Amino acid sequence: GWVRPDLGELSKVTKVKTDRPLPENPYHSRARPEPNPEAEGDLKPAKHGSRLFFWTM
Amino acid sequence: MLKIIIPTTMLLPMTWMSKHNMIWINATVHSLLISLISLSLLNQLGENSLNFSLTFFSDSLSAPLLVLTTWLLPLMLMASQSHLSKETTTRKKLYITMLILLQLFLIMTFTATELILFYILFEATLVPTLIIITRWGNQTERLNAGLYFLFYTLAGSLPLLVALVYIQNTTGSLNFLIIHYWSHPLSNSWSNIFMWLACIMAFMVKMPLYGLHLWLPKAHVEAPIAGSMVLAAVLLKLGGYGMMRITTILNPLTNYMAYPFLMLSMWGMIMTSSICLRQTDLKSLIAYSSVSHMALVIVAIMIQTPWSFMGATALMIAHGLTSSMLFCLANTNYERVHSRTMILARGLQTLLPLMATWWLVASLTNLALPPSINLIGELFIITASFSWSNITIILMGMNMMITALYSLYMLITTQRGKYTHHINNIKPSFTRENALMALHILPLLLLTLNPKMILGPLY
Ligand SMILES: CCCCCCCCCCCCCCCCC[C@@H](O)O[C@H](CO[C@H](O)CCCCCCCCCCCCCCC)COP(=O)(O)OCC[N+](C)(C)C
Ligand SMILES: CCCCCCCC/C=C\CCCCCCCC(=O)O[C@H](COC(=O)CCCCCCC/C=C/CCCCCCCC)COP(=O)(O)OCCN
Repeated sequence: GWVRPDLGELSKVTKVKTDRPLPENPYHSRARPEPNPEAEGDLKPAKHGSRLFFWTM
Repeated sequence: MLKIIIPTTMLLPMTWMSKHNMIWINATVHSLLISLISLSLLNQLGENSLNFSLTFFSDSLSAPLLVLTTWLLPLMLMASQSHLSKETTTRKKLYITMLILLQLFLIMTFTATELILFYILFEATLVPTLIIITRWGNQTERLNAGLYFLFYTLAGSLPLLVALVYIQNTTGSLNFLIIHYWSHPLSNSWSNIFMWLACIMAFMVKMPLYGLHLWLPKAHVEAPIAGSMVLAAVLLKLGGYGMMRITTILNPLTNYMAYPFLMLSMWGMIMTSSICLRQTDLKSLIAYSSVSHMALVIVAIMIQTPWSFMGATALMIAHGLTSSMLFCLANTNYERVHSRTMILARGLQTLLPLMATWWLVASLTNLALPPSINLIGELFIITASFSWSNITIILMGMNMMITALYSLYMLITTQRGKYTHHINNIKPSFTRENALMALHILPLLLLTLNPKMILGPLY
């Protein structure tokens, strides 16, 4: 009583019910290095300006 | 300080919008007014300074130099009026513009409170002088002269810039007040030795130091009269002012780094003075006498004592006035004779008696006759040197004698004897020339009445 599958049927993406636990680190990755501190705040004018040689602004 | 700077800047549009026949009158009048305004800087304190703003400050070392700078401009205009008669209006305005720009650069340089600012203006003074020498100079040697005047200067000052920025990366500041208050000793090290040399050589080359002085006779004999006046009276003193300012960070290295220069000066003042004994050019003789006086100033600055600094300041002012007067007298002869050779025009006391009186007074002042401020500076320097070492008197004494000799030599060759027979174009002296000599000589004899004005900050 076997019925041949039709066109476009064997290329379907199906779903599988398995009891095998999902691997948590299949890539065996190490710990990622922590990012840079990411400073944030309100901008204030530069103290005494550019401070380049004799320029007062 | 802007009450002096802004009118000096306004001199330029006033010059350029003036009528074709009124440039000299307006320039002279307003330069005299600026000099009168700058006279107010002489009110100094025994305390720190006149710190006007963050950019400019004045001292009793800077005030007399500023007054001399502002006073020299009208005299230069009067001296230049004669030989620039046949020149187009635009080129006369360009000449006056060069003089004004030089005065502005000098004014700012003396009052600058930052070493880098001082360096920038100290170099900016070169361009107007070079243009004046190589454009309105008379002989073909002027081009070569200009080259010398440039490269010598730059060869000394490019290392200084390096040292300066290095200092600002170590102390954190180049402001002179902070530099003075936060001074630290210089340890005896090769790096410190080369830093000392970099900080010193740029000011040595512009005094000029003996052996580095070859540019000065060329530049002074090839320049026009106003160029000679400003070169001898003001531009030489830039090195003295710079060395006076910068020696505060060079101790105690100066205790033994000064030996090669001191010798080079103490012997050098002899040589140049003796050179004046055998000279066939008036301007060359006056330039070599300037070299001798500046050698004495170098000794005074290297000795680093209060009397030394007082004498150096007084001698700088006195030499400026005296050398400017001598150059003006030589030029007033040259414009009649067109030769610049001492033994051509002779016996001029018979033909021009009042000009002979001016010659006598100028020679007496250069000879350091008491109580002129020339002798005041010379005697203070000599006393400080005697305290430094009692043997120095010998060399100092010799110089004194030699100086008198050549001074009177210049007075006797040109003014006394018999007149040259074939020279028949010696016209009576104009009111302009007599007024020029009077305006040179009256301030000197007035200053002898209040010497404290020119004795510097250590008075
Ligand atoms: C040309 C017209 C004149 C121009 C201006 C001339 C002025 C510039 C002169 C330079 C000043 C002197 C420079 C160095 C002086 C330091 C003292 C030292 O030289 O003497 C001895 C040094 O011994 C020898 O001199 C070593 C150096 C020898 C090689 C240098 C060349 C010598 C002559 C070169 C002259 C060339 C000048 C022109 C260059 C173009 C001391 O022995 P020592 O205790 O161990 O060293 C002390 C220094 N420490 C503490 C840093 C270690
Ligand atoms: C009229 C012509 C005169 C020409 C100029 C003569 C003066 C020459 C002065 C030396 C030139 C270079 C000056 C250096 C600028 C100062 C900066 C400084 O002092 O830093 C020193 C650096 O000093 C040097 O490196 C100088 C080395 C010299 C290299 C250039 C040679 C130039 C010619 C030298 C001989 C001639 C000098 C005298 C000439 C006399 C006049 C002819 C310390 O360096 P660091 O490594 O950071 O500190 C050490 C601890 N880690």
